[PDB]
This record gives sequence, C-alpha cells and structure tokens, in this order.
Amino acid sequence: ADLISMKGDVITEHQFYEQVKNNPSAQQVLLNMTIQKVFEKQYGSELDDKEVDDTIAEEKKQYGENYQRVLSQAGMTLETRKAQIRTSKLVELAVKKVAEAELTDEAYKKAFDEYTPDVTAQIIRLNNEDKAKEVLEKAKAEGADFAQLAKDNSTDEKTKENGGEITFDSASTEVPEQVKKAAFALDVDGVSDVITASSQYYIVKLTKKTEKSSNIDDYKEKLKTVILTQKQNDSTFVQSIIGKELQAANIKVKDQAFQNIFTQYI
Amino acid sequence: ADLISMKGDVITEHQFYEQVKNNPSAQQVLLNMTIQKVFEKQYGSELDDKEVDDTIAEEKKQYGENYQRVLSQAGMTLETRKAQIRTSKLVELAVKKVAEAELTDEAYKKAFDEYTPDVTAQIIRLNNEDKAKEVLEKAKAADFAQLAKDNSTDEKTKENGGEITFDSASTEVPEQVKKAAFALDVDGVSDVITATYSSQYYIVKLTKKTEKSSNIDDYKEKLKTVILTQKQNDSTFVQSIIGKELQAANIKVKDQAFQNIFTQYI
Amino acid sequence: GADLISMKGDVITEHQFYEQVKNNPSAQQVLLNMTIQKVFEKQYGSELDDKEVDDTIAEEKKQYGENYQRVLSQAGMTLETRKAQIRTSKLVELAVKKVAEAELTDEAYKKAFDEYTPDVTAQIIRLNNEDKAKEVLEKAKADFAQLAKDNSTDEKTKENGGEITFDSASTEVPEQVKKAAFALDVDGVSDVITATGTQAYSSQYYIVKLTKKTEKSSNIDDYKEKLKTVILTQKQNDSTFVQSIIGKELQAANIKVKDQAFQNIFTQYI
Amino acid sequence: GADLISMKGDVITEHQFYEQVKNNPSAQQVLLNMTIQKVFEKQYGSELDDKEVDDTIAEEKKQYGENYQRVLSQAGMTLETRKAQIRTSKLVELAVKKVAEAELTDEAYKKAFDEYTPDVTAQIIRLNNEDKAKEVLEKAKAGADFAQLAKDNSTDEKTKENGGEITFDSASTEVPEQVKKAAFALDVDGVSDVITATSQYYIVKLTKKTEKSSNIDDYKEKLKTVILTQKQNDSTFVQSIIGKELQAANIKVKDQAFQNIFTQYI
Ligand SMILES: [Cl-]
Ligand SMILES: [Cl-]
Ligand SMILES: [Cl-]
Ligand SMILES: [Cl-]
Ligand SMILES: [Cl-]
Ligand SMILES: [Cl-]
Repeated sequence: ADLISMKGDVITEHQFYEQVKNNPSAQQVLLNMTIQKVFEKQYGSELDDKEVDDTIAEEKKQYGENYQRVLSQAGMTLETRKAQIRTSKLVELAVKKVAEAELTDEAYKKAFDEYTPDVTAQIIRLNNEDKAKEVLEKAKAEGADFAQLAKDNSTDEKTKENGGEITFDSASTEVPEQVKKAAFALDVDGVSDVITASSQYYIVKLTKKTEKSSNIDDYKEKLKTVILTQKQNDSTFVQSIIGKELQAANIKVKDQAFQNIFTQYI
Repeated sequence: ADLISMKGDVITEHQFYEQVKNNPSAQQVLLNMTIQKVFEKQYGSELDDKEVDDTIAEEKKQYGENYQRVLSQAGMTLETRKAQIRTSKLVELAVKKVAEAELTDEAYKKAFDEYTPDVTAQIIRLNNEDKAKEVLEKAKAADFAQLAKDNSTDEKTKENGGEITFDSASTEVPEQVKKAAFALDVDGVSDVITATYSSQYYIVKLTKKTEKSSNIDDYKEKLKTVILTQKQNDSTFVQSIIGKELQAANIKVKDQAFQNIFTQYI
Repeated sequence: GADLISMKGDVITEHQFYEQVKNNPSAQQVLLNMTIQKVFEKQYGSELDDKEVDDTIAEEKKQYGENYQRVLSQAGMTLETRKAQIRTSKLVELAVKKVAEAELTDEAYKKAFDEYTPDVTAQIIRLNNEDKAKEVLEKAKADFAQLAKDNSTDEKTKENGGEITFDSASTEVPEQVKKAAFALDVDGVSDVITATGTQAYSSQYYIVKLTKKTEKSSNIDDYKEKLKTVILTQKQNDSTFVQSIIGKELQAANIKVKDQAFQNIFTQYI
Repeated sequence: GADLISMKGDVITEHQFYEQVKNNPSAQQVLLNMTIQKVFEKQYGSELDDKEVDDTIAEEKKQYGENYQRVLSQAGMTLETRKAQIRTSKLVELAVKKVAEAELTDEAYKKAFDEYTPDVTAQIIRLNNEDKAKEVLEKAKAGADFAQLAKDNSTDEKTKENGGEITFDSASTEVPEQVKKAAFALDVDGVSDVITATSQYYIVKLTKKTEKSSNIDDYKEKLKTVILTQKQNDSTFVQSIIGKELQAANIKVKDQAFQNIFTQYI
C-alpha cells in the first residue's frame, strides 16, 4: 500500500493514483487496458499464443542485444510488450473476422479490377543508400548484367543465389507494398528507381508479366487477402471495430478523470 | 475501488496501478510528489505565499487564453499547477540557502575583480552593417542624441537620445557593447560593435563612468546577486540539493518499479 | 630579475613588485589561469586544431573592430595571450564534453526521452502591439501565410509565410510559444501568446498556427542523438560541473603551491 | 627567481608569472602605488612617526575586532600593506599641507571668512526612528528640560551623557552638514524640526550662538585650518601634488607594460 516512506510521512498507492490519474500518458494506459480486456474476452480464445510468441521472438532478433535497453527506455518489459503485441493482434483478428463476413461480390469485383497477376522480376536489396545509387548506375550501363549485380550486391540470401529473381502478385506478402507498386508500373525490361521501405533499399527489374482472367472465380482466395490487408490498414475501419467492440462490452467509466479519452469510442 | 466495469469484469485501481507504475511519465509524478512533500516539510514555513501567486500571475499573462488548453495538455488544472510552482520555489529557496552558505571570500574577490560599476552611455542599434558605418562617420565627427533618435532600432533607448546606464552584470545590453563601452574614454565614440536569431550592430558614446572603489562592501549585494543567480541556474547544483534533501528525509522506495528514478538522488 | 622603476637613489625590482602583487586578487587569478592552461594543454592539447582558435579570434576581431586592442587591455590581455585563453577555454569545454558523455546514464536518456517532444511544423506571427495582435487573431480564426507575410515582425519567418519547424529543445522559439503550439491540434490557431516586457527585450506577442506534428516514436534510438546533445549542452553550461572537472583535472596534475600567498585561491579546486 | 607552482613534468616560475601579470590593470595599479609610496617615503618619510600609523591601526583593529584579519583579506590586502597604505596617505596629506600653506593669499582668507560661521553650542538628540523623533519633538517644544530628553532618548553615546551638548563651527566634521545648517538658522534657545541626514534623524536645540566678528584676524588660525582642510579634500589638488612629486623623482618606467598608467600623472 505504501510506495514511498520518509521521515514523518508516506506516499500511499491511492495517493499516487489520485495524482497520476489526470496524466494523459496514464490515461492512455487505462484506455489500452480496457481495449485489451474487451478484445481478450471477445477474440482471445480464437487467437493462439503462438501468434504472439512468434512475433515477440521475431522482434527480439531484430534488436538483439539492444532489446532489453530499448524496452526499459520506453518504460516496458518482456511481459508488457507481449501484452501490447497480443492486444494489437486481437484487434487485427477482429478486423479480419468482421471483414471476412462482410465480403460482398461487389467488393470482390472492385479488388479484381485493380488486381495484378504473377509478375516475375529481379530484385536487389541493399542497406547503404550510397551503395544503392552506385548499384543503380551500373544497372543502367550499356551491357549491364542485372543478375551479377544482384549476386554481388544484394543482401537478400534467398533471391541472391538466383540472380535476384522472384515471382509475385498484388496479394503476396513476401515483397513490400512500395516495391510491388513500382514493379507493376514498369514496362518489361524496365529498371526501377531506388525504392525505400533503419530501413531497406530496393531496385527491381521487370522480367515477365502474365495475363489476367475475365472469370473472377479462380482469384477468390487472393482477392480476399488483398481486401483484408486494405481493411487492416484502413484506420477508419480499425477505429470503428474498436469502438463497436467497446460499445458491445458496455464499458462504464467510474472515475470522471478518464471520461474524455473514451469519447472517441463511446 | 473500480475504474472501468464491463460485461462480467472490472479494471480495478490496483490493476491500473500495476500497469501504470512502469510508465516513465508516471514515475516522474511520484518523484515530484516525494520532492513536494520533503521540501514543504523543511522550507514551507519560510516561503511566503505571495511570490507563488506572482509567478502563476505572470504565467497566466504569457499564455493568456491558451492557459487552460496548455494545462490540459500537461494533465493539470490551475490548482495542481499552483502546487507545482510552490514546489519549484521551495527548491529555489533551498538552493539559494546552500549557495549563500557556500559563498567564500575567493568567490567574492573573483566576482569583485570581474565587476565594473555603473557607466552611463548612449547607444545606437542598427540592423544593417553598412548603415552603421554611414551613421558612425557622422557620430565620430556631432549631436549623438539626435542620431540615435533618427537611426536607432532599439525602441527602449531610442526616444531619450539612446541613453542608458548599466554595469558589467547588466543583461539589458550585449557583452560586446559593455566591454567596448568600459574601454572607452568619456565623450568617446566606439567603432561599429557586432553582437552575436539575428546579429545586430552598435555605436556607443560614453557620457559618464563611475570610479571603482577599494572596499568590496560597496558592491557586496550586487556581487552576491551575480554569484547566487549563477548557482540557481546550474542544473547539476539544483539536482545535488534535491538529492541531499531527499537523503536527509531518509527515503525508502518500497516498490521496486520506482527504484531507478531515485538512484540519481539516493 | 630586472628593475621595473628607477628613481633618484632608489629602484623597484621585479622581485619586490612580485612580493607585493602576489596579494592582489586579480594577480592570484592570473596564476590560477596559468595553472589551468598548463594542465589542460598537457592532457587535451593535441586534440585541438589551431584553425578553430584562429576562427574564434578572427570572429572576435570583427565583432569589436578598432575597439579590440582597447578592449583587450581592459581584460588584462594582449592578442597573443587572448589567443591562448580561447585555446584554454576550448580545451576545458572539450574535456567537459567527454566526462558528460562518460556519465550519461539510461535514466538520464529515459527522462529526456519522456520530456522530449518531436519536430512539429507551424506558422508564427510576431507582433509589437497587443491591440494589433488582437486584431490579427480574430482575422486568423484564413490564409495564415498571408497574415504572416503582411503583419509579422519576425523578418526571418515572414519570407516563408511565417513557417518554422522545431523540437521541444529548440532555443530559437520561446518556451510559451512552443508549449502553446504542442497543445494545439493540426490546423489549430492559438490565442495571443505574450513574451513579457523585460530589460533585454521589449514585450512581443505571438499567434501560432500548427501545420504538421510528428508522432512520438516508441523507440528511443530514433531520437538518441537529439537527446544526447541536450543533456551534454546542459552540463556544458553548468558552472558547478565545469569547475568540478577543472578541479578533478588539477587534482590529477598533483599541484604543489610553493608560495603561501596563492594557497587560498587553489583551495576551491584542491 | 623561484618556482611558484609545480606539477608533473612542468613548473610556473616567478618571472613567467610576472610576464603574464604585468599586463593586468590591477597589477599595474600596485606598481604605481609602490612608486608613489617610495617617492613620498624618501622625501617626507622622516617627518612621520610610525606611532601615527600604529594609532590608526589600533583604531581599526579595535573597531572590527577579531574579524580584522578577514576584512583585510576581503579587501585584497594584509596588515603590512594596509599599514603602508595609511602611511603613504599621511605623507601625501602632509606634503599637500606645505604647498597649501605657502599658497595662502588674502583673497583665499577673505573667501573662507565670508563662508565661515563661528562657534555655536547646541544640544542634539540623535534618533534612529522617524516616529520616535516626532514624539520627542512635541515633548521638547512644551516646560520640558532639553538636557534630560537627550539623556533619556539620544542614540549618540558621546553626546547622550553630556545632555546632548556639543560645540562647533562651520568647519567641524563631527556634526553633519544638514544638522549644522539647521543649527545656524535657529534663534537662541530655539528648537528645530526633525532633520534627516543621508538614515538618522536629528533634533537640535541652539544653546549658545557666537556673534560673528567683523575682523578677519579674530579667526585667522581657524580660517587657515578650513582652507588647508579644503585643499586636503580636493582630489584634483591632491592628485596634482602627487603628480608633481613623481616628476621631481625623475621616474623612468623600465617596462612598456606600465607606461600608460604612469602617464596619467607624468
Ligand atoms: Cl523462363
Ligand atoms: Cl516548470
Ligand atoms: Cl570563507
Ligand atoms: Cl589570465
Ligand atoms: Cl485548437
Ligand atoms: Cl566582533
């Protein structure tokens, strides 16, 4: 109950709460706790722990020895960050499930009209931007071998061996969004500009293009993936899903200090 | 008590405490609560309430009609800010005492040596260097008061012939103007002095100069103010006084989560 | 030792003048400053290039102009020993930056990261009169770039439609202007902000229009360098800190004060 | 020459210290004072007994008490140099007196005579508070005996025990100029209003007024002492005497650093 003690006085946990409740950073914590509980009740039994555990494991490799430090500077630990990813994946799972159910034929067609089928291309991934520009000037030379440039310079171990080559749709998650839209904009044998997506630098050469069908029926599972991704990144949709899940949980704010921050949702 | 309720669950105050205690902005609130209680205990009787009201009055004038908006951004009200300002003055007061107590004869000797008593002069300030050179050829040959009235940009001195009295400790006039002025003879005109958002140009005419007395007591309080004002703005000094006052209060941090924000002090 | 003054049937020698001048407070400071110079040259001298010292004294000569020679006399300096003083100052602040860097804790970085607010773009309109600021405020309830271009006293911002980018740590913008701007929403106009009438500056009045706001990241490393500089420049301007480093460095030299007259001026350090 | 400071692999010597310190304005003042001291000690020194200085030293030492060592330190000085300063001061005034005596003229005597007011006996009640002064002012004007009012109320310890009584002329420095001019304007046995000197508050009663004689010969020696004392307190006169005495010594400045500070005299 006592947080701090001194000569002739103490600070209690409740005294600490009564001061800190007006802090906007602390108000955000109660909002995020409420989003966690509501979404845990609704979709927590549907979300596997392996979905969270793989992502927190994935994130630990990206930072490595800096991971303990950066979390402590943000005021977090292994558990609190795990809860944050879990919360984020519960909202995403809810957006996925509500979107899936609302998939219309009129929706499938809109995606179908803007869809692109398999496109083979040679991609070179880079770290240094000075290298990326130096690789690009070589790629536009008279008899420039794009394959050897990929073999010599590219960081991507999987495509590096095969002269940077890769095949992908609009629905592929294995290549970035900015990289794909650059690839579809090119003519065949066209080399892209330096595409950017502690970030990564890409150059793409368009090799092949495949014909798209009239019949939508065979592209159903891939158009589904495009529409879901669009809904995952439509913030107006994501905020509605949060708002509607909170309204369905029937949250009552007991202390009036936290009344305004829930107004966006309630 | 409960803070949020929903279908078959509540977020309790203690659960909110357990999440929010790691929040860096929250950790600052407890530290400030601890500083507020200790400094009130020791220096509260000495501090008069009127100069706390002078600061919040000045602060209300600065922001004007942005004050409630700026206060809400910080997560505060007029009352809680007035408490925060009171704490600042209690720390300021304690810092002043320890600075007063650490005054040596050597610091006075040094401050006395570097001090130059009040001189009276006439200054012309200009934005353009080549206009300052044009005005200087007139000034060095002349009615200096009129030249200031017609050319000077300093709106404070301009109207009364560019007239000004200052000593070495003066913050009204720049270092280079002061030093240039002290080095002049009476009725002498300086060269263009350049003070360094935007650099300015100056022409100084010395009217009068006070003779610096032998005895140090003649400028005792003026030198005391120089030495204390310097210590008041040293963050390292202020943070050391806070630390020593917290150690004299015999603080025990009971919750491990706050241990780190206190190690700098205790 | 030589003779400094000669009269009929008597002289003042250099040793006799020394034996009197050693009690002069100003003279005791000169021995202290000669001591600081020698120690800081031995330690950090090799690191400092002479070009930067030549830049400072060249800048300084332009600032004073033909006043400079006259001004150096009053400071107890010739051109040579001023150039040496500037060098010593640079060697001190160089040494203070190293120890400040070496004493950086994670809590210092964390506290700075918490209090720091990232770059926001905005348009400002500085004004001399209060009644004119009330006039422009109601008009700016609008093309804020035009209202800046016509009315703004700040000639730096006026050219680019009043626009400016700044952190919380920017000293280019006043504290109350920054705090007012961070409290706005995007495309939001503040009421009149007032920099009050003090001795140095006359009272200024500001109207702020927030244009862009960076979202504050979760990763400290995105702002590490800006947070590093604000913590270091704080310690650089702390007189107590600089004095402690000087005192530490003088203690490391193992200085023996031979003449008793100077013992007290060294006691603050040793 | 000897070593002042030593450290690892280096020393600062006396000559090195001299070559630096000689450009310092305060150090240049010391040498000018040493030169004034040696010249005046050579010419006039035999006339001044050290008892004269020792009496003045014992006066200061008895005043400040056991803070005497500290107040000398605070003034950038010691017993030996302060003793030398008093000595040099007394030899200058002694030398100035001789020139003043020889330059006495009947014009000078006539001007002193016109401004002179002869001996006046008056009872002064020195008061620290203005409220307490106006109370005693009422009591004196009523019936009342003025000697007891001074005994039972005056702060000046010397006059208090003698019934506030003191005798003086226009020359006497032991009573203030505002009090003297008030006293000369009263009628015999008349009481003044409250007088402010600057802040102490005086009430005068004129006991005895000497009628001023028509003959200058009746005040010859007193008027002489006025003229000489006036020449003593005239800074321009004193400086000129020091200046001319330095010229007579045939002073060569053997170092160009000190050339300018002597040029103020020679
Ligand atoms: Cl093929
Ligand atoms: Cl504050
Ligand atoms: Cl002391
Ligand atoms: Cl020096
Ligand atoms: Cl707004
Ligand atoms: Cl005493």
